[PDB]
Amino acid sequence: DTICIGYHANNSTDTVDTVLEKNVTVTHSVNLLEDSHNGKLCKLKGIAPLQLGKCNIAGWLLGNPECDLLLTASSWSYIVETSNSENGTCYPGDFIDYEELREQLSSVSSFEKFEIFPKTSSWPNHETTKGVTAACSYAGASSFYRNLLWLTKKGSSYPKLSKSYVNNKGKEVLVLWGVHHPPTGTDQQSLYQNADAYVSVGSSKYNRRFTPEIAARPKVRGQAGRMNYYWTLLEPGDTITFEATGNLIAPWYAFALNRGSGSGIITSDAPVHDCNTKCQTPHGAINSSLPFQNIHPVTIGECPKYVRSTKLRMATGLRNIPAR
Amino acid sequence: DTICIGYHANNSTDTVDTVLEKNVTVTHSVNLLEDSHNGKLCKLKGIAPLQLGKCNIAGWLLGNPECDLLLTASSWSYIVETSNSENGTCYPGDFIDYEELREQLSSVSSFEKFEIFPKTSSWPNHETTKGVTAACSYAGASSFYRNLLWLTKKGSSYPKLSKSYVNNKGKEVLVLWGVHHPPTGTDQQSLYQNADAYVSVGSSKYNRRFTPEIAARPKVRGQAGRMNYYWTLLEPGDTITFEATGNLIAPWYAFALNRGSGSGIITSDAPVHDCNTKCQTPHGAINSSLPFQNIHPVTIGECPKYVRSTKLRMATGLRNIPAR
Amino acid sequence: DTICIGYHANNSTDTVDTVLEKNVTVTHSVNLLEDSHNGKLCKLKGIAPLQLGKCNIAGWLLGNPECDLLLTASSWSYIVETSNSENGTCYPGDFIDYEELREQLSSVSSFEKFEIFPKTSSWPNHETTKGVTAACSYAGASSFYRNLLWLTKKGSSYPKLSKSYVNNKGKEVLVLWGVHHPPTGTDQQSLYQNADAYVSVGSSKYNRRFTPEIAARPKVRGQAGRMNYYWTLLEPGDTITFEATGNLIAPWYAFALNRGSGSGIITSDAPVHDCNTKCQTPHGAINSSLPFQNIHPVTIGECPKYVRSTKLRMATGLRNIPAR
Amino acid sequence: GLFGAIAGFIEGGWTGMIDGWYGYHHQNEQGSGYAADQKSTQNAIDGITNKVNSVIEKMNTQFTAVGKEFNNLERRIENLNKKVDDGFLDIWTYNAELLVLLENERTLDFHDSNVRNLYEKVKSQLKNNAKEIGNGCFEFYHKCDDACMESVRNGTYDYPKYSE
Amino acid sequence: GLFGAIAGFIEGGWTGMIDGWYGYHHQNEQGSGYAADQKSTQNAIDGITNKVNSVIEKMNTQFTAVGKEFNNLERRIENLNKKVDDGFLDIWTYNAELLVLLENERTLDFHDSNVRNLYEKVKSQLKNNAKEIGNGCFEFYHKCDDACMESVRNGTYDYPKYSEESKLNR
Amino acid sequence: GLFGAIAGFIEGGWTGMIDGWYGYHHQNEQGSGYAADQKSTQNAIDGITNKVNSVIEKMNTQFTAVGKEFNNLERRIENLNKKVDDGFLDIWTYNAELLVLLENERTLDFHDSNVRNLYEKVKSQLKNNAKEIGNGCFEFYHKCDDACMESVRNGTYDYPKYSEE
Ligand SMILES: *[C@@H]1O[C@H](CO)[C@@H](O[C@@H]2O[C@H](CO)[C@@H](O)[C@H](O)[C@H]2NC(C)=O)[C@H](O)[C@H]1NC(C)=O
Ligand SMILES: *[C@@H]1O[C@H](CO)[C@@H](O[C@@H]2O[C@H](CO)[C@@H](O)[C@H](O)[C@H]2NC(C)=O)[C@H](O)[C@H]1NC(C)=O
Ligand SMILES: *[C@@H]1O[C@H](CO)[C@@H](O[C@@H]2O[C@H](CO)[C@@H](O)[C@H](O)[C@H]2NC(C)=O)[C@H](O)[C@H]1NC(C)=O
Repeated sequence: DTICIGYHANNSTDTVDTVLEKNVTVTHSVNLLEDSHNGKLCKLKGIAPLQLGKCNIAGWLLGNPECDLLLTASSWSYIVETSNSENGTCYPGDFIDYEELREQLSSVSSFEKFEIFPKTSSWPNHETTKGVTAACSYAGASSFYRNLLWLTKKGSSYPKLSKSYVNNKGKEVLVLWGVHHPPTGTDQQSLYQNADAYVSVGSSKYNRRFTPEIAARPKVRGQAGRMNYYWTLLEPGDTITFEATGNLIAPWYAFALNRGSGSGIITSDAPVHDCNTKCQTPHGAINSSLPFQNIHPVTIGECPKYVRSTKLRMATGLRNIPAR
Repeated sequence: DTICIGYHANNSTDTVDTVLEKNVTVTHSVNLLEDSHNGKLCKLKGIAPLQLGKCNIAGWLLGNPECDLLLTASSWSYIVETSNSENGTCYPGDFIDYEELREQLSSVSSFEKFEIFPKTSSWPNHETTKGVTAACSYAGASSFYRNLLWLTKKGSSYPKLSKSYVNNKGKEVLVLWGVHHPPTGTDQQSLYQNADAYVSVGSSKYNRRFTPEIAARPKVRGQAGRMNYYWTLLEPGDTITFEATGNLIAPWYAFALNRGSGSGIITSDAPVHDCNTKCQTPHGAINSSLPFQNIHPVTIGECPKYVRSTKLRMATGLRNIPAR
Repeated sequence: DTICIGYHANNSTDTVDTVLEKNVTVTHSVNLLEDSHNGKLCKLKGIAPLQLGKCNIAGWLLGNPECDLLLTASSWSYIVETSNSENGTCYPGDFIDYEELREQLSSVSSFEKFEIFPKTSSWPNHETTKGVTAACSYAGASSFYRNLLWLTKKGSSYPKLSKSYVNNKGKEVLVLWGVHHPPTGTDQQSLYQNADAYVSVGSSKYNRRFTPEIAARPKVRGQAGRMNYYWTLLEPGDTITFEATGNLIAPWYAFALNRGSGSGIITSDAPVHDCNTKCQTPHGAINSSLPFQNIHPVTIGECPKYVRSTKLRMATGLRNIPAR
Repeated sequence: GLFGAIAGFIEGGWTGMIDGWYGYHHQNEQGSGYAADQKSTQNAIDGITNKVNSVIEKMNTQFTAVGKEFNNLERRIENLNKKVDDGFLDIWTYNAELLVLLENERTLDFHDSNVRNLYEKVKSQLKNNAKEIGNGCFEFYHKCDDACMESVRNGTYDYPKYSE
Repeated sequence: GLFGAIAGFIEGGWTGMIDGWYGYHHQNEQGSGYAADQKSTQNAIDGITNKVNSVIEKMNTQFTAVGKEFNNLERRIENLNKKVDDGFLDIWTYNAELLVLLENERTLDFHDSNVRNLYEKVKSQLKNNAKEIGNGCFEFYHKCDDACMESVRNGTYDYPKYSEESKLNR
Repeated sequence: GLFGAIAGFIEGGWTGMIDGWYGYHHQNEQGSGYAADQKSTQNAIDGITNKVNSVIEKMNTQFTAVGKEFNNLERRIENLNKKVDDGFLDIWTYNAELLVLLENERTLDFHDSNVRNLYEKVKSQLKNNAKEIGNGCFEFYHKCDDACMESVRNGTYDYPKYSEE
């Protein structure tokens, strides 16, 4: 009669590492590292992401002709640019505080586009047509931004213009506009008609006075002239007043914004699909409850802490010794 | 005859947590987490903090009429804003590099206020009165900043002004001025008699030209006009020059700064009391030598490392097993 | 007959620390903390660092008369400023985005200096001489930067000048220029001849127009006027155009840049020697494979992780007990 | 092993027993078989389960984390931002790996200890009524049946014995 | 217990022993009583004290730590700053808690080890002259008075001075 | 010790044994001498050598790490940047020291455990044929020769016995 004390074993081939010894076969163990994604960009809370396509934030918000599919967009879970998002600012020039504007869009869940200054009723004393360019061509013909209006002189006359807008939308109104800088003094007259023009813009927290920087520059997209893009969030109840004697790319359409955390902008070439997830990465979605993942640093939703590790297996059972 | 070996026990109910087991009652333990404060804002090194009250740094430094109690402030341990510090810039406009200025004030322990350009002796050729506004009202009547002086034309005449100051204080001087931007050319003339004005300001390390940005804007505190506020630290023995053909809100009073690390600005609604402490937080003071505290991230003086933990009790004695 | 189980012991006096006990003599231990340097500034990958000496980045790039030794410089492993690097901008003024330019020279392994606008063929209608100053004196005589050219009026005439350069270097070209700001309208005339002058610069991504800011300022190095320095990185194939009716300090020499990570700028007073290392610090070089070092935070090459530790000796052997 | 039981004075484990972590063999006149100890395997499971959950709680998950853009004159701010991201990534990667390595060491030694502690709970229950062979095996002196065996793996022996 | 001593083969603790962490209780013909072991209780105190002081030294204090303001066009810079604060708070909260959890384990297993080592130091002093009962108790074979008791909790037993044990051994 | 072997029931170490970490004495009718245990000493060396290498792998080296310049209106950015560098320095200095302190405790306890496990591998090999004196010493009952000794420090005893009460 005997009795022996011993321990468990099995066919498990799971190896873990310790500080003293590597590749130690154990009987049980949990994996802490998620490394399997979806390969697909999915919805979040049932709401689909916004594909920009061959367009970037600038193009979309400005109304670049190549970005007409996006005119419909009103709500999104997150915004997605790609490797080919190059259609942004078709007329050469600076987009002042562009990176900052993007940072703002990051906390926007949706907006309500609207005509802030109706093109066919806001400018009785100025040329509302003729404001097109080969740089912004559409369908083979010269065109322009869909959300902006390039004003010009009405038969050799450009009377000072004043035009205000009061915010009654009960939210922030994103107002964009531009100031044109001709190459020569000749073009300045042909366009505006006043050689010494100016553009002034004022709200409760915004006050700035732009003046034409006439100069000769290398042609970019066939333009020696430049166009500088500006913006501002108009607060609920606040007025914004435009004054100009020329060079004004007036706002046509605006955006009444809706805030919402948990949003953001990613760059991905992965395809969008009709699926739902609580975690999104540039490579794909993640359906897991593991503490870690080595897929991607960039994340949207509730995700596991990103880590460089290749393997994070922690032991739960004992050292495995079948000794058959 | 016999002899047994055993271990200590007592009525102690202190529990601690380990990795394998929770709520483990032990005989002895030390608490590493400080969670008790003072409820009061106290002195530091015997020096009381500076109460801004319904004023903020801007109001205090410019000399906003509502901030007259601070005119006596000379030395402080740390600066305190409240939830009602809304009295700063009373004439609407931008305070250029205001956040940076606050960053500077954080390492300032005290200063000596002084009259850099005496009102009734510096400007023989300009109007030194009349520089008042309803926006900066005081005692039911129109007034203006105490440390600033709004120069206007002297009877339809605004001669070019030039005024320099040399820093003989053996410290750095904080100089503040302003530039006024009227709503209309009519006002520009009424105020400056000089439709094409400029403001130039330069020391050994500062040089910047300001120009009137006349324009129509929404009224803020009944003002379609705007006022930008500027500042500079004048190094010991350095000169600062002011030239203007209009629009200059001239410096009246400056400040000779005294540097001192270990100071800062906090936001708190807790009351000031005649007590001392080596550690101050927005919630209150802390008299402790513990390595940690979960009271607040914002700290002044020598304080325990802040952490989110609710409990941090480490075991010193052994398991407690009375087994009565 | 007997047999005993025991352990090793030796004369080793190495001590280590544990959490329960300090200064515990052991038999064997490894040192993890490197604390021995070279006291010398050495080559990296066989290439020598660039000594700036009494000159800083600005002095070197502009061509301060005191930095003539650096004219030859073409390639470097890293850049070295000293405690006496004071010679940079010899004429008083601002170096726009200097800190950013420094950040750009950090990732530059070498460049090819070339004559972008040959002094003796580019300016047929302007005075290419006479553009010297006592502030920038060399050899007891008034001089000027080696890489810039001070254009002045040619006998009471300063015709509009236009001058472009197309980048054929298949690399980035760093172009520096300056804009002069005289003290009085008189000097403006003596120098340029046009009271209302301007300087315009335009490339594919750079557009900016400069106007003379005439005013009286505190004399620096004898100068009451100012001179602002600008720079831009001209992309391969892009063109840069200079237009002016005065006040232009035109580029003379430019730089064809060769990028290359792993480089940088350091402040050291340690001498340069003909040696080679894989790790460099301000204090000197390091030949070590330890994971840590307490010499210096600033590092160039492949170095041990910097730590504030004074001692990091890890135990390998057992507790040493000779008990003689 | 740290406690010299597993892979020690008990050279191997038993692929047989599949109802627990630790247990007994017992070869009787009525037959053989395997039997796992409820007492000790339960405590071990409650413990390991708890160690894992503790580690997971400490590692707070990661919400929305996107990148920022910088223009060409913001290269210092861009590199600062980059130094922060790579910085925290270095630290969390190091913590995560370092923690596992350490707790795995703690975990295997935890088992080793448990086997050891069980063997000596039995040894201090039998004493004279059995001798220690080698591989953690006790040879009975007083012949123990199936009813008697279950008293040992129960913590309730009775010690009525003889020769020897 | 990791060493099976505390809450192990010695099931309970003694509320009666109040002068130390580990000790003995003898029962004599002269009477009973408790007595703590200086040697082993002092070494534990020194070690634990040391452990705590080691912990505190590594967690250096916090000097003046105030927040920064940003304007409406420095939202990226404000969020970078916010990311760094929350970033460091996450790590330091982690370390502080994780460190205590680990060291609490190490500490309790430390006491366990101490009790075990004491018990086995006595067992190796007595050998034949006494028999192991169970709950860390030794029953004498040679009748040990108060004088002899102190010699054991002194590390100076005189074994060969006893073969009266051999007698009572049967 | 945590296992009470080193500096414990074996009060001291042998300066005489120079070919290993753990070993035997053995005093015979043929002579004395020392002898280190290959089996257990090698396993330790492999274990420790592995512990050290694991620490080094984890502490990734430091590439070009230079500082940045900021102008007088970039104090918030300069301090932010300074807060980051000192922040990371604090953490790594902490991890570095804290790691050594902990592992050193684990290493000394490792050796302790090893000596203990060896002693008791011998003890369970001999049983009756010898008696435990004190300082980790076994006194033989059946007189063992140099040829017999090498059978014990080999894990291959044979237990031919009789005793001597
Ligand atoms: C929309 O984006 C495309 C892609 O960048 C632009 O196409 C480029 O136009 C330039 C300017 O003439 C050409 O030199 C390139 O060769 C074109 N690239 C490709 C891939 O076609 C296009 O011009 C953009 N259109 C608008 C209105 O922005
Ligand atoms: C000082 O601050 C108070 C409180 O904000 C200001 O009072 C407000 O003024 C605005 C504009 O006139 C009113 O719309 C609010 O109703 C007022 N609030 C309160 C609580 O009174 C006050 O105008 C400021 N005064 C100065 C001189 O700066
Ligand atoms: C180069 O730098 C040196 C050091 O700053 C300059 O020398 C000083 O110039 C200042 C200002 O004129 C004088 O007050 C000091 O007396 C000078 N010190 C020394 C040691 O000479 C020098 O003027 C600079 N030269 C150039 C061309 O920039």
